[PDB]
Amino acid sequence: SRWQTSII
Amino acid sequence: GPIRKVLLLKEDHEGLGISITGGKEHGVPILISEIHPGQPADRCGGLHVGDAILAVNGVNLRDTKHKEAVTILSQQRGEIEFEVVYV
Repeated sequence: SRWQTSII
Repeated sequence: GPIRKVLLLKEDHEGLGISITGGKEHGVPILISEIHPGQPADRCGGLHVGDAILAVNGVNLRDTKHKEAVTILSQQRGEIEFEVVYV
């Protein structure tokens, strides 16, 4: 969860 | 694993059907963390959770920040070629 996640 | 080229077909009312994580600011590639069922990436058949997206339609994504990649990926339409690798 340290990294960004995006739904695309 | 081996570097792969994968074709995805998307209509204009859809997204790609993936979640991505990672990016240069995190010191890792743009990684597919989810393939959403029934959406274009799932339907294309050649993209998997854990794949690093190295390029899309000839645009290198290997040194791109997370949001740069979102902009680039979301701009692609129609017949979209991915260069990916599973490590």
